[PDB]
Amino acid sequence: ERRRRNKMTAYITELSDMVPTCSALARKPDKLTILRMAVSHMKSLLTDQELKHLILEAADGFLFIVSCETGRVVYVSDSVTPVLNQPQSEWFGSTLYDQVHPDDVDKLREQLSTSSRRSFICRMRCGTPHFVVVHCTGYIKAWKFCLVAIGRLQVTPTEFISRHNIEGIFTFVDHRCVATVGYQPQELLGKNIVEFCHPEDQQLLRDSFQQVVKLKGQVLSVMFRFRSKTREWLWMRTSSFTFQNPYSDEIEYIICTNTNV
Amino acid sequence: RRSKETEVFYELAHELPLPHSVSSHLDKASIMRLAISFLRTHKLLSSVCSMDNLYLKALEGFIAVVTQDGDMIFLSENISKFMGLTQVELTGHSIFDFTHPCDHEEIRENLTLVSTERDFFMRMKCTVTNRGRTVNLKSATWKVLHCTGQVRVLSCLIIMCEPIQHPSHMDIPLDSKTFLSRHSMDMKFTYCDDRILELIGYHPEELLGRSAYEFYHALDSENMTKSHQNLCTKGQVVSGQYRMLAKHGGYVWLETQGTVIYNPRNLQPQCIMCVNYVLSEIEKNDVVFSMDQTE
Repeated sequence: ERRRRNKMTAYITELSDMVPTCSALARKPDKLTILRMAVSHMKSLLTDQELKHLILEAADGFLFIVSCETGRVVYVSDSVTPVLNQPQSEWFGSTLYDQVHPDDVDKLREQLSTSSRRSFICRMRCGTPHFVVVHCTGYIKAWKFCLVAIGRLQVTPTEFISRHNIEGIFTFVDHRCVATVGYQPQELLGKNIVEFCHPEDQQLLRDSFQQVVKLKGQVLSVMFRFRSKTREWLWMRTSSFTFQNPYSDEIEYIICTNTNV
Repeated sequence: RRSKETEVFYELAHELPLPHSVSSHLDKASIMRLAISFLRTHKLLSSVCSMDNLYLKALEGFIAVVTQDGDMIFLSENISKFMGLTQVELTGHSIFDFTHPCDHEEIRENLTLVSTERDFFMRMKCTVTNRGRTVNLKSATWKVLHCTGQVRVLSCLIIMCEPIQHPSHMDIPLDSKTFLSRHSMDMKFTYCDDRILELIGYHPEELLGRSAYEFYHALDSENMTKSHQNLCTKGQVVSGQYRMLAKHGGYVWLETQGTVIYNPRNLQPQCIMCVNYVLSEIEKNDVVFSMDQTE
Protein backbone atom coordinates (compact mmCIF):
# COMPACT_ATOMS: atom_id res chain seq x y z
CA GLU A 1 0.00 0.00 0.00
CA ARG A 2 0.88 3.68 -0.35
CA ARG A 3 0.20 4.98 3.15
CA ARG A 4 2.02 1.94 4.63
CA ARG A 5 5.38 3.57 4.01
CA ASN A 6 4.07 7.01 5.02
CA LYS A 7 3.10 5.90 8.50
CA MET A 8 6.39 4.20 9.11
CA THR A 9 7.76 7.61 8.42
CA ALA A 10 5.32 9.43 10.63
CA TYR A 11 6.49 6.92 13.19
CA ILE A 12 10.09 7.54 12.28
CA THR A 13 9.59 11.26 12.25
CA GLU A 14 7.89 10.96 15.57
CA LEU A 15 10.78 8.92 16.93
CA SER A 16 13.42 11.50 16.11
CA ASP A 17 11.26 14.33 17.39
CA MET A 18 11.35 12.42 20.60
CA VAL A 19 14.96 11.18 20.80
CA PRO A 20 16.54 14.38 22.22
CA THR A 21 20.09 13.46 21.26
CA CYS A 22 18.68 12.76 17.82
CA SER A 23 16.18 15.61 17.91
CA ALA A 24 18.70 18.21 19.08
CA LEU A 25 20.49 17.53 15.80
CA ALA A 26 21.16 20.06 13.00
CA ARG A 27 19.08 18.21 10.50
CA LYS A 28 17.27 14.90 10.53
CA PRO A 29 19.47 11.73 10.49
CA ASP A 30 18.51 8.67 8.38
CA LYS A 31 16.38 5.64 9.01
CA LEU A 32 19.28 3.39 10.01
CA THR A 33 20.63 6.00 12.41
CA ILE A 34 17.52 7.15 14.22
CA LEU A 35 16.90 3.45 14.58
CA ARG A 36 20.25 3.18 16.26
CA MET A 37 19.94 6.53 18.13
CA ALA A 38 16.77 5.42 19.79
CA VAL A 39 18.45 2.11 20.67
CA SER A 40 21.40 3.95 22.27
CA HIS A 41 19.02 6.46 23.88
CA MET A 42 16.84 3.91 25.67
CA LYS A 43 19.87 1.72 26.33
CA SER A 44 20.50 4.78 28.40
CA LEU A 45 17.09 4.34 30.07
CA LEU A 46 7.85 1.47 32.19
CA THR A 47 9.58 2.26 35.49
CA ASP A 48 9.20 -0.17 38.39
CA GLN A 49 8.25 2.72 40.65
CA GLU A 50 6.12 4.29 37.92
CA LEU A 51 3.64 1.43 37.59
CA LYS A 52 3.05 2.02 41.26
CA HIS A 53 2.81 5.76 40.62
CA LEU A 54 0.14 5.34 37.95
CA ILE A 55 -2.00 3.39 40.37
CA LEU A 56 -1.98 6.28 42.76
CA GLU A 57 -2.83 8.64 39.95
CA ALA A 58 -5.46 6.39 38.48
CA ALA A 59 -6.98 4.44 41.28
CA ASP A 60 -5.82 6.41 44.26
CA GLY A 61 -4.50 3.05 45.30
CA PHE A 62 -1.60 2.04 47.47
CA LEU A 63 0.13 -1.28 48.08
CA PHE A 64 0.54 -3.34 51.25
CA ILE A 65 1.50 -6.88 52.33
CA VAL A 66 0.36 -8.59 55.48
CA SER A 67 1.26 -11.89 57.08
CA CYS A 68 -1.76 -14.12 56.72
CA GLU A 69 -1.49 -16.12 59.93
CA THR A 70 -1.35 -13.02 62.13
CA GLY A 71 -2.31 -10.10 59.93
CA ARG A 72 1.04 -8.58 60.66
CA VAL A 73 1.96 -5.99 58.07
CA VAL A 74 5.16 -7.13 56.53
CA TYR A 75 5.17 -4.07 54.25
CA VAL A 76 3.27 -0.94 53.29
CA SER A 77 4.10 1.32 50.41
CA ASP A 78 4.39 4.95 51.27
CA SER A 79 1.37 5.68 49.13
CA VAL A 80 -0.58 4.88 52.28
CA THR A 81 0.33 8.45 53.09
CA PRO A 82 -1.29 10.16 50.14
CA VAL A 83 -4.05 7.57 50.12
CA LEU A 84 -4.77 7.31 53.83
CA ASN A 85 -3.13 10.35 55.36
CA GLN A 86 -1.06 7.69 57.02
CA PRO A 87 2.65 7.47 57.79
CA GLN A 88 4.38 4.38 56.52
CA SER A 89 5.85 4.58 60.00
CA GLU A 90 2.28 4.54 61.23
CA TRP A 91 1.64 1.65 58.97
CA PHE A 92 4.71 -0.50 58.54
CA GLY A 93 5.18 -3.19 61.16
CA SER A 94 1.53 -3.21 62.20
CA THR A 95 -1.68 -5.20 62.07
CA LEU A 96 -4.40 -4.58 59.51
CA TYR A 97 -6.99 -5.05 62.22
CA ASP A 98 -5.59 -1.96 63.85
CA GLN A 99 -6.27 -0.13 60.68
CA VAL A 100 -9.91 -1.10 60.00
CA HIS A 101 -13.30 -0.31 61.48
CA PRO A 102 -14.02 -2.65 64.43
CA ASP A 103 -16.88 -3.92 62.32
CA ASP A 104 -14.59 -4.76 59.48
CA VAL A 105 -12.52 -6.92 61.72
CA ASP A 106 -14.71 -10.01 61.26
CA LYS A 107 -14.98 -9.67 57.49
CA LEU A 108 -11.23 -9.21 57.61
CA ARG A 109 -10.77 -12.49 59.53
CA GLU A 110 -12.43 -14.54 56.84
CA GLN A 111 -10.31 -13.13 54.04
CA LEU A 112 -7.08 -14.31 55.62
CA SER A 113 -7.99 -17.98 56.09
CA THR A 114 -5.87 -20.81 54.70
CA SER A 115 -6.97 -22.01 51.28
CA SER A 116 -6.04 -17.99 45.39
CA ARG A 117 -7.38 -14.57 44.46
CA ARG A 118 -8.79 -12.29 47.15
CA SER A 119 -10.90 -9.16 46.93
CA PHE A 120 -13.07 -7.16 49.29
CA ILE A 121 -14.27 -3.76 50.49
CA CYS A 122 -13.63 -2.09 53.87
CA ARG A 123 -13.47 1.11 55.98
CA MET A 124 -10.00 2.38 57.03
CA ARG A 125 -8.90 5.16 59.38
CA CYS A 126 -7.09 8.26 58.08
CA GLY A 127 -6.35 10.49 61.09
CA THR A 128 -5.48 14.18 61.08
CA PRO A 129 -11.43 9.01 64.26
CA HIS A 130 -12.44 9.02 60.57
CA PHE A 131 -13.00 6.06 58.18
CA VAL A 132 -12.98 5.82 54.37
CA VAL A 133 -14.26 3.13 52.04
CA VAL A 134 -11.41 1.22 50.41
CA HIS A 135 -11.57 -1.51 47.74
CA CYS A 136 -8.91 -4.13 48.27
CA THR A 137 -7.62 -6.38 45.56
CA GLY A 138 -4.86 -8.94 45.81
CA TYR A 139 -3.59 -12.49 46.17
CA ILE A 140 -2.10 -14.94 48.66
CA LYS A 141 1.65 -15.47 48.46
CA ALA A 142 3.56 -17.62 50.95
CA TRP A 143 5.94 -15.64 53.17
CA LYS A 144 3.30 -19.11 57.30
CA PHE A 145 1.63 -16.85 54.70
CA CYS A 146 1.35 -13.28 53.37
CA LEU A 147 -1.23 -11.25 51.48
CA VAL A 148 -0.28 -9.12 48.57
CA ALA A 149 -2.95 -6.47 47.98
CA ILE A 150 -3.84 -3.04 46.66
CA GLY A 151 -6.22 -0.77 48.47
CA ARG A 152 -7.83 1.96 46.38
CA LEU A 153 -10.35 4.67 47.03
CA GLN A 154 -13.61 5.43 45.36
CA VAL A 155 -15.23 8.35 43.56
CA THR A 156 -17.98 10.67 44.89
CA PRO A 157 -34.12 21.61 58.99
CA THR A 158 -35.37 23.85 56.23
CA GLU A 159 -37.33 20.75 55.09
CA PHE A 160 -37.80 16.96 55.07
CA ILE A 161 -38.27 14.40 52.32
CA SER A 162 -41.02 11.91 51.69
CA ARG A 163 -41.93 9.20 49.20
CA HIS A 164 -45.56 8.30 48.52
CA ASN A 165 -47.68 5.86 46.61
CA ILE A 166 -49.83 7.68 44.04
CA GLU A 167 -52.72 7.81 46.51
CA GLY A 168 -50.91 10.14 48.89
CA ILE A 169 -50.05 7.52 51.50
CA PHE A 170 -46.70 8.00 53.32
CA THR A 171 -44.25 5.15 52.57
CA PHE A 172 -40.96 6.81 53.59
CA VAL A 173 -39.88 9.78 55.78
CA ASP A 174 -36.46 11.13 56.91
CA HIS A 175 -35.75 11.86 60.61
CA ARG A 176 -36.18 15.57 59.95
CA CYS A 177 -39.96 15.26 60.01
CA VAL A 178 -39.69 15.33 63.75
CA ALA A 179 -37.93 18.63 63.32
CA THR A 180 -40.18 19.82 60.51
CA VAL A 181 -43.59 18.72 61.73
CA GLY A 182 -43.06 17.31 65.18
CA TYR A 183 -44.17 13.85 64.22
CA GLN A 184 -42.41 10.62 64.75
CA PRO A 185 -41.94 8.86 61.40
CA GLN A 186 -44.37 6.23 62.70
CA GLU A 187 -47.01 8.89 63.13
CA LEU A 188 -46.89 9.86 59.50
CA LEU A 189 -46.14 6.53 57.93
CA GLY A 190 -49.14 4.68 56.57
CA LYS A 191 -51.51 7.63 56.61
CA ASN A 192 -52.59 9.65 53.62
CA ILE A 193 -50.95 12.97 53.08
CA VAL A 194 -54.55 14.06 52.55
CA GLU A 195 -55.21 13.19 56.14
CA PHE A 196 -52.75 15.85 57.18
CA CYS A 197 -54.02 18.69 55.02
CA HIS A 198 -56.48 21.48 55.89
CA PRO A 199 -59.99 20.87 54.43
CA GLU A 200 -59.89 24.15 52.58
CA ASP A 201 -56.68 23.09 50.86
CA GLN A 202 -57.26 19.41 50.28
CA GLN A 203 -58.35 19.48 46.67
CA LEU A 204 -55.29 21.50 45.67
CA LEU A 205 -53.24 18.81 47.25
CA ARG A 206 -55.20 16.19 45.39
CA ASP A 207 -55.12 18.49 42.37
CA SER A 208 -51.44 18.55 42.74
CA PHE A 209 -51.39 14.80 43.03
CA GLN A 210 -53.51 14.18 39.98
CA GLN A 211 -51.32 16.53 38.06
CA VAL A 212 -47.82 15.30 38.94
CA VAL A 213 -48.84 11.82 37.97
CA LYS A 214 -50.43 13.02 34.77
CA LEU A 215 -47.48 15.29 34.05
CA LYS A 216 -45.23 12.27 34.55
CA GLY A 217 -41.62 12.70 35.59
CA GLN A 218 -41.78 16.38 36.20
CA VAL A 219 -41.93 18.46 39.32
CA LEU A 220 -44.87 20.46 40.50
CA SER A 221 -44.96 22.53 43.61
CA VAL A 222 -47.97 23.10 45.81
CA MET A 223 -48.51 24.98 49.06
CA PHE A 224 -50.74 23.99 51.99
CA ARG A 225 -51.33 24.09 55.76
CA PHE A 226 -49.92 21.10 57.62
CA ARG A 227 -51.18 20.14 61.10
CA SER A 228 -48.21 19.92 63.47
CA LYS A 229 -47.99 17.41 66.30
CA THR A 230 -49.21 20.35 68.44
CA ARG A 231 -52.16 20.78 66.08
CA GLU A 232 -51.30 24.33 64.87
CA TRP A 233 -51.71 24.88 61.11
CA LEU A 234 -48.36 25.15 59.34
CA TRP A 235 -47.73 26.71 55.99
CA MET A 236 -45.83 24.31 53.81
CA ARG A 237 -44.62 24.14 50.25
CA THR A 238 -43.84 20.80 48.81
CA SER A 239 -42.28 20.36 45.44
CA SER A 240 -42.59 16.87 44.14
CA PHE A 241 -42.24 14.74 41.08
CA THR A 242 -43.10 11.31 39.91
CA PHE A 243 -40.40 8.62 39.93
CA GLN A 244 -40.53 6.00 37.16
CA ASN A 245 -38.79 2.65 36.76
CA PRO A 246 -35.81 2.94 34.41
CA TYR A 247 -36.68 -0.36 32.82
CA SER A 248 -40.46 -0.50 32.88
CA ASP A 249 -41.32 3.21 33.32
CA GLU A 250 -43.86 2.02 35.84
CA ILE A 251 -44.26 4.67 38.50
CA GLU A 252 -42.29 3.50 41.46
CA TYR A 253 -43.63 6.19 43.77
CA ILE A 254 -44.00 9.92 44.10
CA ILE A 255 -41.07 11.79 45.56
CA CYS A 256 -41.82 14.87 47.60
CA THR A 257 -39.83 17.61 49.06
CA ASN A 258 -41.76 19.21 51.84
CA THR A 259 -40.41 22.58 52.98
CA ASN A 260 -41.47 24.49 56.03
CA VAL A 261 -42.49 27.89 54.90
CA ARG B 1 20.36 -1.80 3.26
CA ARG B 2 17.34 -4.02 4.02
CA SER B 3 19.65 -6.48 5.78
CA LYS B 4 21.24 -3.58 7.66
CA GLU B 5 17.83 -2.23 8.77
CA THR B 6 16.53 -5.63 9.73
CA GLU B 7 19.49 -5.72 12.09
CA VAL B 8 18.63 -2.58 13.98
CA PHE B 9 14.94 -3.42 14.02
CA TYR B 10 15.83 -6.50 16.01
CA GLU B 11 18.18 -4.33 18.07
CA LEU B 12 15.27 -2.06 18.73
CA ALA B 13 12.75 -4.80 19.52
CA HIS B 14 14.98 -6.48 22.10
CA GLU B 15 15.67 -3.16 23.81
CA LEU B 16 12.01 -2.49 23.97
CA PRO B 17 10.89 -3.12 27.48
CA LEU B 18 9.89 -6.63 26.39
CA PRO B 19 10.80 -10.32 26.67
CA HIS B 20 13.44 -11.33 24.21
CA SER B 21 10.66 -13.68 23.23
CA VAL B 22 7.98 -11.16 22.28
CA SER B 23 10.43 -8.49 21.34
CA SER B 24 11.59 -11.03 18.71
CA HIS B 25 8.28 -11.46 16.84
CA LEU B 26 7.33 -7.86 16.06
CA ASP B 27 6.75 -6.57 12.58
CA LYS B 28 8.31 -3.17 12.17
CA ALA B 29 5.18 -1.06 12.46
CA SER B 30 4.68 -2.45 15.96
CA ILE B 31 8.29 -1.83 17.00
CA MET B 32 7.53 1.78 16.11
CA ARG B 33 4.29 1.95 18.02
CA LEU B 34 5.70 0.28 21.09
CA ALA B 35 8.92 2.22 21.20
CA ILE B 36 7.10 5.43 20.48
CA SER B 37 4.55 4.77 23.18
CA PHE B 38 7.29 3.91 25.66
CA LEU B 39 8.78 7.34 25.15
CA ARG B 40 5.37 8.96 25.09
CA THR B 41 4.59 7.16 28.28
CA HIS B 42 7.86 8.11 29.93
CA LYS B 43 7.04 11.74 29.24
CA LEU B 44 3.67 11.72 30.97
CA LEU B 45 5.10 10.13 34.10
CA SER B 46 7.83 12.62 34.92
CA SER B 47 5.10 15.23 34.87
CA VAL B 48 3.18 13.40 37.58
CA CYS B 49 5.95 12.45 40.04
CA SER B 50 7.88 15.66 40.32
CA MET B 51 8.47 -5.91 42.34
CA ASP B 52 6.19 -4.79 39.56
CA ASN B 53 5.19 -8.45 39.12
CA LEU B 54 3.52 -7.90 42.45
CA TYR B 55 1.66 -4.79 41.50
CA LEU B 56 0.71 -6.45 38.26
CA LYS B 57 -0.59 -9.49 40.04
CA ALA B 58 -2.45 -7.66 42.81
CA LEU B 59 -4.39 -5.76 40.16
CA GLU B 60 -7.90 -6.87 39.34
CA GLY B 61 -7.62 -4.85 36.15
CA PHE B 62 -5.30 -3.06 33.77
CA ILE B 63 -4.10 0.54 33.46
CA ALA B 64 -4.64 2.73 30.44
CA VAL B 65 -3.71 6.25 29.51
CA VAL B 66 -5.53 7.64 26.54
CA THR B 67 -5.24 10.96 24.71
CA GLN B 68 -8.15 13.37 24.33
CA ASP B 69 -8.44 12.19 20.72
CA GLY B 70 -8.57 8.50 21.63
CA ASP B 71 -5.15 7.04 21.04
CA MET B 72 -4.17 4.36 23.52
CA ILE B 73 -0.59 5.40 24.22
CA PHE B 74 -0.07 3.01 27.11
CA LEU B 75 -1.64 -0.26 28.30
CA SER B 76 -0.28 -2.22 31.28
CA GLU B 77 1.07 -5.69 30.66
CA ASN B 78 -1.59 -7.91 32.28
CA ILE B 79 -4.52 -6.75 30.12
CA SER B 80 -4.21 -9.89 28.01
CA LYS B 81 -5.25 -11.65 31.15
CA PHE B 82 -8.51 -9.71 31.05
CA MET B 83 -9.28 -8.79 27.48
CA GLY B 84 -7.38 -11.49 25.70
CA LEU B 85 -5.90 -8.74 23.54
CA THR B 86 -2.25 -8.03 24.46
CA GLN B 87 -0.37 -4.77 25.16
CA VAL B 88 1.44 -5.03 21.83
CA GLU B 89 -1.73 -5.60 19.80
CA LEU B 90 -3.45 -2.42 20.93
CA THR B 91 -0.76 0.05 21.81
CA GLY B 92 -0.84 3.15 19.66
CA HIS B 93 -4.24 2.34 18.22
CA SER B 94 -7.48 4.24 18.79
CA ILE B 95 -9.57 3.26 21.75
CA PHE B 96 -12.59 3.78 19.59
CA ASP B 97 -11.36 0.91 17.44
CA PHE B 98 -12.03 -1.44 20.29
CA THR B 99 -15.07 -0.12 22.07
CA HIS B 100 -18.78 -0.36 21.50
CA PRO B 101 -19.80 2.53 19.22
CA CYS B 102 -22.72 3.12 21.52
CA ASP B 103 -20.08 4.17 24.07
CA HIS B 104 -17.77 6.12 21.81
CA GLU B 105 -19.62 9.28 22.46
CA GLU B 106 -19.38 8.65 26.18
CA ILE B 107 -15.73 7.84 26.03
CA ARG B 108 -15.14 10.98 24.01
CA GLU B 109 -16.59 13.14 26.66
CA ASN B 110 -14.67 11.44 29.38
CA LEU B 111 -11.51 12.05 27.43
CA THR B 112 -12.45 15.66 27.25
CA LEU B 113 -12.14 18.37 29.92
CA VAL B 114 -12.88 21.43 35.07
CA SER B 115 -12.72 18.42 37.40
CA THR B 116 -10.10 15.94 36.47
CA GLU B 117 -11.76 12.94 37.94
CA ARG B 118 -13.34 10.24 35.83
CA ASP B 119 -15.53 7.19 36.61
CA PHE B 120 -17.51 5.20 34.10
CA PHE B 121 -18.20 1.82 32.53
CA MET B 122 -17.10 0.76 29.06
CA ARG B 123 -17.73 -2.20 26.76
CA MET B 124 -14.42 -3.36 25.37
CA LYS B 125 -13.63 -6.33 23.11
CA CYS B 126 -12.41 -9.48 24.88
CA THR B 127 -10.90 -12.53 23.21
CA VAL B 128 -10.19 -14.76 26.15
CA THR B 129 -12.84 -17.23 27.23
CA ASN B 130 -14.45 -17.74 30.55
CA ARG B 131 -12.07 -20.29 32.11
CA GLY B 132 -8.76 -19.84 30.13
CA ARG B 133 -9.12 -20.23 26.40
CA THR B 134 -8.89 -17.75 23.55
CA VAL B 135 -10.82 -16.68 20.34
CA ASN B 136 -10.24 -14.81 17.04
CA LEU B 137 -10.95 -11.08 16.70
CA LYS B 138 -14.12 -11.79 14.73
CA SER B 139 -15.14 -14.06 17.52
CA ALA B 140 -14.94 -11.28 20.04
CA THR B 141 -17.30 -10.77 22.95
CA TRP B 142 -18.24 -7.40 24.48
CA LYS B 143 -16.84 -7.01 27.99
CA VAL B 144 -17.86 -4.25 30.40
CA LEU B 145 -15.00 -2.58 32.22
CA HIS B 146 -15.32 -0.26 35.19
CA CYS B 147 -13.06 2.73 34.56
CA THR B 148 -11.78 5.11 37.25
CA GLY B 149 -9.01 7.71 37.02
CA GLN B 150 -8.37 11.33 36.10
CA VAL B 151 -8.20 13.45 32.97
CA ARG B 152 -4.97 15.42 33.05
CA VAL B 153 -2.95 17.84 30.99
CA LEU B 154 -2.71 17.87 24.90
CA SER B 155 -4.60 15.99 27.61
CA CYS B 156 -4.53 12.44 28.84
CA LEU B 157 -6.98 10.19 30.55
CA ILE B 158 -5.39 7.95 33.11
CA ILE B 159 -7.71 5.21 34.14
CA MET B 160 -7.97 1.85 35.72
CA CYS B 161 -10.18 -0.68 33.97
CA GLU B 162 -11.63 -3.45 36.03
CA PRO B 163 -13.74 -6.26 34.67
CA ILE B 164 -16.82 -7.08 36.68
CA GLN B 165 -16.65 -10.70 37.80
CA HIS B 166 -19.49 -12.64 36.28
CA PRO B 167 -21.85 -14.22 38.83
CA SER B 168 -21.97 -17.54 36.93
CA HIS B 169 -18.17 -17.55 36.66
CA MET B 170 -16.37 -16.97 39.97
CA ASP B 171 -12.67 -17.23 40.50
CA ILE B 172 -13.07 -15.27 43.69
CA PRO B 173 -13.95 -16.14 47.36
CA LEU B 174 -17.00 -14.66 49.12
CA ASP B 175 -17.30 -13.82 52.82
CA SER B 176 -20.18 -13.50 55.28
CA LYS B 177 -21.18 -9.99 54.51
CA THR B 178 -22.28 -10.74 50.98
CA PHE B 179 -25.53 -12.05 49.70
CA LEU B 180 -27.09 -12.90 46.35
CA SER B 181 -30.31 -11.75 44.82
CA ARG B 182 -32.11 -12.10 41.55
CA HIS B 183 -34.28 -9.56 39.90
CA SER B 184 -36.55 -9.01 37.05
CA MET B 185 -35.33 -6.38 34.65
CA ASP B 186 -37.18 -3.74 36.60
CA MET B 187 -35.13 -4.85 39.58
CA LYS B 188 -37.97 -6.51 41.41
CA PHE B 189 -36.80 -9.32 43.58
CA THR B 190 -37.36 -12.62 42.01
CA TYR B 191 -35.01 -14.34 44.44
CA CYS B 192 -33.08 -13.63 47.60
CA ASP B 193 -30.75 -15.96 49.51
CA ASP B 194 -31.16 -16.90 53.17
CA ARG B 195 -28.22 -14.77 54.22
CA ILE B 196 -30.28 -11.63 53.79
CA LEU B 197 -32.22 -12.55 56.91
CA GLU B 198 -29.17 -12.64 59.03
CA LEU B 199 -27.67 -9.64 57.35
CA ILE B 200 -30.66 -7.23 57.23
CA GLY B 201 -33.60 -9.02 58.84
CA TYR B 202 -35.81 -9.78 55.85
CA HIS B 203 -37.25 -13.12 54.76
CA PRO B 204 -36.91 -13.83 51.06
CA GLU B 205 -40.66 -14.34 50.96
CA GLU B 206 -40.91 -10.82 52.21
CA LEU B 207 -38.74 -9.62 49.33
CA LEU B 208 -39.85 -11.71 46.43
CA GLY B 209 -41.75 -9.75 43.84
CA ARG B 210 -40.88 -6.54 45.67
CA SER B 211 -39.25 -3.71 43.71
CA ALA B 212 -35.72 -2.89 44.75
CA TYR B 213 -36.42 0.83 44.75
CA GLU B 214 -38.68 0.77 47.82
CA PHE B 215 -35.91 -0.47 50.10
CA TYR B 216 -33.48 2.17 49.05
CA HIS B 217 -33.11 5.19 51.19
CA ALA B 218 -34.75 7.88 49.09
CA LEU B 219 -31.66 10.09 48.96
CA ASP B 220 -30.19 7.33 46.87
CA SER B 221 -33.04 6.43 44.55
CA GLU B 222 -32.04 8.82 41.76
CA ASN B 223 -28.43 7.60 41.84
CA MET B 224 -29.39 3.89 41.63
CA THR B 225 -31.54 4.53 38.64
CA LYS B 226 -28.28 5.33 36.93
CA SER B 227 -26.88 1.94 38.03
CA HIS B 228 -29.97 0.19 36.71
CA GLN B 229 -29.79 1.83 33.29
CA ASN B 230 -26.10 1.12 33.07
CA LEU B 231 -26.72 -2.47 33.95
CA CYS B 232 -29.37 -2.79 31.26
CA THR B 233 -27.65 -0.78 28.55
CA LYS B 234 -24.21 -2.31 28.90
CA GLY B 235 -24.98 -5.61 30.60
CA GLN B 236 -23.14 -5.18 33.89
CA VAL B 237 -22.78 -2.47 36.52
CA VAL B 238 -21.27 -1.52 39.83
CA SER B 239 -23.47 0.64 42.04
CA GLY B 240 -22.17 3.34 44.37
CA GLN B 241 -22.37 3.04 48.14
CA TYR B 242 -26.01 3.08 49.12
CA ARG B 243 -28.29 2.65 52.08
CA MET B 244 -30.81 -0.08 52.16
CA LEU B 245 -33.69 0.10 54.59
CA ALA B 246 -33.53 -2.69 57.13
CA LYS B 247 -36.35 -4.74 58.57
CA HIS B 248 -36.44 -3.01 61.97
CA GLY B 249 -35.25 0.56 61.68
CA GLY B 250 -32.31 2.20 60.08
CA TYR B 251 -30.47 0.98 57.04
CA VAL B 252 -27.27 -0.70 55.87
CA TRP B 253 -24.56 0.48 53.58
CA LEU B 254 -24.26 -1.53 50.38
CA GLU B 255 -22.37 -1.89 47.16
CA THR B 256 -23.91 -4.14 44.50
CA GLN B 257 -22.62 -5.83 41.40
CA GLY B 258 -25.32 -6.62 38.90
CA THR B 259 -25.13 -8.69 35.78
CA VAL B 260 -27.77 -9.31 33.17
CA ILE B 261 -28.13 -13.08 32.79
CA TYR B 262 -28.79 -14.57 29.33
CA ASN B 263 -30.50 -17.72 28.19
CA PRO B 264 -27.70 -19.56 26.34
CA ARG B 265 -30.30 -21.40 24.29
CA ASN B 266 -32.68 -18.63 23.21
CA LEU B 267 -30.37 -15.65 23.82
CA GLN B 268 -33.02 -13.88 25.79
CA PRO B 269 -32.16 -11.66 28.69
CA GLN B 270 -33.34 -13.98 31.43
CA CYS B 271 -32.78 -11.95 34.63
CA ILE B 272 -30.48 -9.86 36.79
CA MET B 273 -28.21 -11.56 39.24
CA CYS B 274 -26.89 -9.33 41.99
CA VAL B 275 -23.91 -9.70 44.25
CA ASN B 276 -24.53 -7.43 47.18
CA TYR B 277 -21.64 -6.28 49.30
CA VAL B 278 -22.82 -5.15 52.72
CA LEU B 279 -20.49 -2.45 53.95
CA SER B 280 -21.84 -1.89 57.40
CA GLU B 281 -24.03 -2.94 60.26
CA ILE B 282 -27.40 -1.30 60.67
CA GLU B 283 -27.04 2.46 61.10
CA LYS B 284 -29.76 4.73 62.53
CA ASN B 285 -31.28 1.49 63.82
CA ASP B 286 -33.55 3.74 65.88
CA VAL B 287 -35.02 5.57 62.94
CA VAL B 288 -37.92 3.95 61.17
CA PHE B 289 -37.87 5.15 57.61
CA SER B 290 -40.51 3.17 55.85
CA MET B 291 -43.79 1.33 56.20
CA ASP B 292 -42.25 -2.11 55.88
CA GLN B 293 -40.22 -1.61 59.03
CA THR B 294 -43.49 -1.51 60.97
CA GLU B 295 -43.82 -5.25 60.55
